[PDB]
Amino acid sequence: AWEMGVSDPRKIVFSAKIGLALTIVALLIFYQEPNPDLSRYSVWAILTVVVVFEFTIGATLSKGFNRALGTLSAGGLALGMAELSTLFGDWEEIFCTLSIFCIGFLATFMKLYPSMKAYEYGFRVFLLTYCYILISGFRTGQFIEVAISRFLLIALGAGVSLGVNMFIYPIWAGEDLHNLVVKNFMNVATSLEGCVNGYLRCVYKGYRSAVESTSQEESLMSFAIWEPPHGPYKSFNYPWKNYVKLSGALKHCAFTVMALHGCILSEIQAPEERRQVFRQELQRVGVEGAKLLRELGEKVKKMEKLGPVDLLFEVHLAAEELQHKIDKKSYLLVNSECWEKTYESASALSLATFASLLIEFVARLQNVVDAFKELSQKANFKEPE
Amino acid sequence: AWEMGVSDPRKIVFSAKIGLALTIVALLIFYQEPNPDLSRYSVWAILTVVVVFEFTIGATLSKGFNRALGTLSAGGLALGMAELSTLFGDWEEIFCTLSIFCIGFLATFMKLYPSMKAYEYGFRVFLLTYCYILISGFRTGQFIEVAISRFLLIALGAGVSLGVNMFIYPIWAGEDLHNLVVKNFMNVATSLEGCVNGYLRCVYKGYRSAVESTSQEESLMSFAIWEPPHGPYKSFNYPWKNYVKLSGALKHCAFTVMALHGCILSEIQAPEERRQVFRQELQRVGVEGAKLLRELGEKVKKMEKLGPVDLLFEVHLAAEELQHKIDKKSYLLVNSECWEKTYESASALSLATFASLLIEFVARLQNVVDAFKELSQKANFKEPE
Ligand SMILES: CCCCCCCCCCCCCCCCCC(=O)OC[C@H](COP(=O)(O)O)OC(=O)CCCCCCCCCCCCCCCCC
Ligand SMILES: CCCCCCCCCCCCCCCCCC(=O)OC[C@H](COP(=O)(O)O)OC(=O)CCCCCCCCCCCCCCCCC
Repeated sequence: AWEMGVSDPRKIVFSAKIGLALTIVALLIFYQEPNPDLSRYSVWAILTVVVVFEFTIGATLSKGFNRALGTLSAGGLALGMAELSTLFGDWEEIFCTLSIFCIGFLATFMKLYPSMKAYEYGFRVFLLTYCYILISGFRTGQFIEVAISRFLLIALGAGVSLGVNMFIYPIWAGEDLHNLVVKNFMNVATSLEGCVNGYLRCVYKGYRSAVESTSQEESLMSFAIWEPPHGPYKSFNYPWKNYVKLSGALKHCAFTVMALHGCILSEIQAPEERRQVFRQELQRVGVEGAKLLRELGEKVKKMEKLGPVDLLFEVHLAAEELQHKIDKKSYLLVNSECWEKTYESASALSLATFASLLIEFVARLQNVVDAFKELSQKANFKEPE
Repeated sequence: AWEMGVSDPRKIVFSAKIGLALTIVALLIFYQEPNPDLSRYSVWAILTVVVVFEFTIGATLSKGFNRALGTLSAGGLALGMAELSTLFGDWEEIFCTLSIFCIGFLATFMKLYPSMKAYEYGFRVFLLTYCYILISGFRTGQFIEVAISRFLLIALGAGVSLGVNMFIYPIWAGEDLHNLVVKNFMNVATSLEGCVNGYLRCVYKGYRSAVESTSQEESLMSFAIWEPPHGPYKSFNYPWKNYVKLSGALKHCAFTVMALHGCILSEIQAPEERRQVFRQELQRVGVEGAKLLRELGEKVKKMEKLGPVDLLFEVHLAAEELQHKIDKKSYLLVNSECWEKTYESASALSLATFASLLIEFVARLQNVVDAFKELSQKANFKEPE
């Protein structure tokens, strides 16, 4: 509660913005000139604020659009069917009650398609609008006055919501993706260092977050394409997809780290005294990889191009040194006596897996640099100082 | 569309059941004795069917419970505050418009807690009920008639929804979890066989589904605890958690399978001519593991206890034979000349990783059998024939 508000102050301004919009609409409802029709249909404006106010501007824009589509299509269809119902003079209510079944069936069958799982809020508004207009106009045969009035109030509630959301400390969806990429770049480095230290001792959250947030990075990219130019990102078409490409290149590397963490939990493990022979090349490889990942993160955050010096030189030097050390001492990995128990053979052969995995991680590091260069070229990044 | 309906007929009965419930409520609204108050508040019953009809009975019960709690708490609070408002005779509307701000702030701050992410439908109904009751009773000063009437029509809509859902081909939430476990047991076997065949050639969906559905298996377990006894699962407290325990034991193996798939995508690979020397042992291990996983799946599906014969004898024997074959030919994994290029050394050392991973998979297979025995003991499984 209070501890969470003090930890993050971005969650105490959104609630007060919603309270302010609600108080404004309420003041306009209480302090208005009395009239017969408004009196009974005036609560339709304070209930739209509670249904259209979202955390970011892009979603607010993207979802309000779908809801409006659902509403206008349902209203037009309902009005057309209500007009057509007259022809069957003898059985008006039979046809009207036979149209609800066919529309509920079609609207429930079209929302179970696997590609429409994220759009159920647009099918619910369609069913609600269709039913309400048919069941609310049967008495007094008024179908063009029960919609034109009840739509202006919804428009006014959505206008107040959008104005308050957009002009009082806006929160943007491209600034949560630019930040998420930088956070993942540091989590992967922390996980790698923790894994190498845990293995050499006499790690989970980082790679789990960097391997499981692809959907967050696709929703934020589907919300950031609706927002107008602002701040440092001033261009009509911003290359938002290159951030997803860089994130995918980093997750491909993070799989190796997940496998190195799995190696620590394996039932079959190697004698520590044998691990302490290669104790000096794994920590150097880890330190160099973590430093490289943190330098890439820092460059991405400050939006600067890569300088001339090749950042992969020291890591490749440390990996070649690892390879040489493994080559000199390969007599500890196998047993030449049997050349032509099994638990001790597997325990011995378990160290080579860890070394080969570290080596593969290094061999993969290059794709992330290539993706970063592509991103820094598509978007005009500042020249390094 | 039609192809999906023909593929799965369970989605064509749910739609017709929602059409039947909607048509029943519509007929009961069209054909009733006219009265002043009902005429304007009678559409409140056809709109509850569209908001309370869910795929399973369990969820239907859980979500309706949480929605009723939100509605009743919001209504009681609104009525109490409306009563208290009188004291401030001079400024009634000021106090009423100043309570909306506070309630909106608290209801928006309590829904942003990380533990309440799955309950936003219960906070939206609370805010809507409070606002509607406060703003719809200011005129005429009627606060005990705007709720008692508008609640019996919601009770009638929910009663019709529950009767039609529960008595016309019900869909239960424990029969989708019992089926999901059996499907995962076969996907893991298919993935293992595909990976072992792909490596020796001159795999993804299975383990991805078996490693990413923990949330589906926890929501289905949070919906199955509300359902009454029925069919084969007849007991007051069914051991639904032992299915999740078995699923976790299988996912622990599926991690190793993911690592064996990762080995195929590695940049550094071994000459095929060297792999061909060990093909037979790897294929025997794969065949035996897949047969064991399919026998466990088949036993789980038919609810039968494990027989006397030990299922792991063959796999352990194929693994000891693998170990012996690796021991006889370890001179192909390293290079004794350098005892005291790096790409060829790494390519050579990459085969031992694959062999050690297969061995670890086998070493882990035991925990799944232990979990299965525990599950078959907690629930009364039939004696094997
Ligand atoms: C008993 C045990 C079971 C418990 C059951 C729990 C029940 C929980 C459910 C609670 C109530 C369920 C619904 C009740 C029936 C619905 C009718 C009702 O509540 O009356 C309210 C309301 C009152 O109508 P009146 O009293 O007849 O005047 O009727 C409505 O349904 C209209 C509400 C409209 C406000 C919704 C916001 C509009 C959305 C449009 C979005 C379009 C996009 C925005 C614009 C885009 C840019 C242009
Ligand atoms: C102490 C005792 C305590 C008693 C506790 C019970 C208290 C009394 C219970 C009643 C109080 C509950 C009040 C609110 C209940 C929550 C439900 C709610 O408020 O709303 C639900 C709901 C709105 O919120 P939603 O559920 O989120 O969608 O109501 C609706 O169905 C409205 C949906 C909007 C569409 C309706 C059709 C209007 C279309 C008009 C515009 C059409 C334009 C067409 C253009 C044609 C030309 C092209």
